[PDB]
Amino acid sequence: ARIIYDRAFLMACRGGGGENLYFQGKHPLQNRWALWFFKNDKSKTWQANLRLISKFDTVEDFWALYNHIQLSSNLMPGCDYSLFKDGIEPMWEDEKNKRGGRWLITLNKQQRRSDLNRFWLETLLCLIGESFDDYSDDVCGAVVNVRAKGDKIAIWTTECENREAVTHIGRVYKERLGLPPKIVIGYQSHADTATKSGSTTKNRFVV
Amino acid sequence: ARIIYDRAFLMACRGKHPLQNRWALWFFKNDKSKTWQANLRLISKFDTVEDFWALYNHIQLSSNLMPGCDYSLFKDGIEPMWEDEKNKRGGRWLITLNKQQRRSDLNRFWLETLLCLIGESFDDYSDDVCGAVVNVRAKGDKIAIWTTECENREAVTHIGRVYKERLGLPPKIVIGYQSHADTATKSGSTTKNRFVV
Ligand SMILES: CC[C@H](O[C@H](C)CO)c1ccc(-c2ccccc2F)cc1NCCO
Ligand SMILES: CC[C@H](O[C@H](C)CO)c1ccc(-c2ccccc2F)cc1NCCO
Repeated sequence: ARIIYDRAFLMACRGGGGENLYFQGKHPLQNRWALWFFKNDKSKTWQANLRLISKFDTVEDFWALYNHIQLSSNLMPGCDYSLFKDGIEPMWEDEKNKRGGRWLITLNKQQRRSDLNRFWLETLLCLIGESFDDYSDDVCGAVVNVRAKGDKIAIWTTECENREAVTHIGRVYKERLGLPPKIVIGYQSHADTATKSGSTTKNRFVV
Repeated sequence: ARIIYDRAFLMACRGKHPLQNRWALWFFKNDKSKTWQANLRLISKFDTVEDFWALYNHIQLSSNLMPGCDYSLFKDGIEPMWEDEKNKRGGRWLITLNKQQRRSDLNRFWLETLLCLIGESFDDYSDDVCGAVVNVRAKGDKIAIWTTECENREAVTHIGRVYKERLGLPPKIVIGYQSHADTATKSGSTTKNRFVV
C-alpha cells in the first residue's frame, strides 16, 4: 500500500524529537529521494557542475536536511536545486525524463522574497508525501532555478503523453500552491523546452 | 542504512541498484605545454551498479591504454589532486605492478579496486575512502586507494587489509600506505610508508 502523508502530518513530524527506538520510529517515505545542486562556473562541463548533496527516505531525515539547508545555505542566482527520486538524474536526457515534461511556476523578481521559500517547501511536501495518488509514480522530481529575472519552480514527470496523470498532478499541485484559479500553470514537454523556437515554449496542458 | 554490495552481487548486476556514493571518473596526463587543470578531464559520473557497469563495459570496449596517462574514480565533489581539502591530510595504499604484471594483473587489480570503492567494502571505514588512481607507466603501473586522513590508523589499516585480501595478494607481498605529504616531497628513490600490511 502506498505510503501517503498529507501536509499536516509532515508538518507535525518536524523539529525532531523522536528517539527512533529499535530503528523503527522514523516514518518511512514511499520513495528514496536525492537532493542535487548545479552551479555555473568558468566552463566546467555539465557533469562537473552537477553535484549530489544527500539522500533520504524518512520524513525525519527530510526535515533534518531541510532544517540544515535552511539554517546553513546561501541563495545564489545562476544555481539550481533538484529533488529527484533515487536513480533519476535531474537532466532531461535521463531515461525517466526524456519522454516527459514539467509543470512550471514562474515567479517575478518581487516574489523571490514573498513566495520562493513557501512554494519550494510546498512542492517538496507534494513529492515526499506522495500527494498525487497512483499518479505520484509519474513524478520524477522537482527543480528550482534561482535567477535574476525571476525564479522557476517545476515538477518533472516521466511521460508527457499520460494526460490523465499529468493533468491530475497539475490540478493538485496548483491547489497545494494555493494559486488563484486565474493564475494558469502550464505543462511543457522536455522535447519542446529543449528546442529554442523564439518567444516562450508550447504548453501541452494548462490548469 | 548503509548500501554495501559484495563482489558476487556487483558481478551478477553486469551485462537500478543505488550506490552509497556518487562517483566521478577522471582522465589526466603529464603534458607540460598545458597547465595541470587543462590536463585534468572529467569523463562521467554515476550512482548505480548498472551505470557503473555501462561505463566500465563502454571504456573496456572503446578506450586505448596509453602510458603517461592516469585514471581516477573519486567520490563526487573531491578532485583527484592531493591539494583537495579531502586529500591534503591523507594518503594512499599503493600497489606497484612490475612490467610483466601489466599484461597479467592491471585490468584485474583495477576492476577489483573499483568494486571495493562502489561496493563500500571497508565497513564504516569506507567513509575514509576518497577514491582510487591508476598511473599507466613504462617503468611499471601504479594502482592506489586514496583515503582522507593518514592519522586514522584503525580506518587506514582495515582498508589496507581488506584491500590486499580482495586483491588476493599473498601475505608475503607487503603493501604500503604513504601520506600524500611525503609523496609530494621528492626525497630520493622511494617514499616512506606510514603503515604496511
Ligand atoms: C539555499 C536554499 C534553497 O532555497 C530554495 C532555492 C528556495 O527555498 C534550498 C535548496 C534545497 C532545499 C532542500 C532541502 C531538503 C530537501 C530538498 C530540498 F530541495 C531547501 C532549500 N531551502 C529551503 C529553506 O529556504
Ligand atoms: C584504458 C582503460 C583503463 O584501463 C585501466 C588503466 C586498467 O584496467 C580504464 C580506466 C577507467 C575505467 C573505469 C571505468 C568505469 C568506472 C571507473 C573506471 F575507473 C576502466 C578502465 N578499464 C576497464 C577495462 O580494463
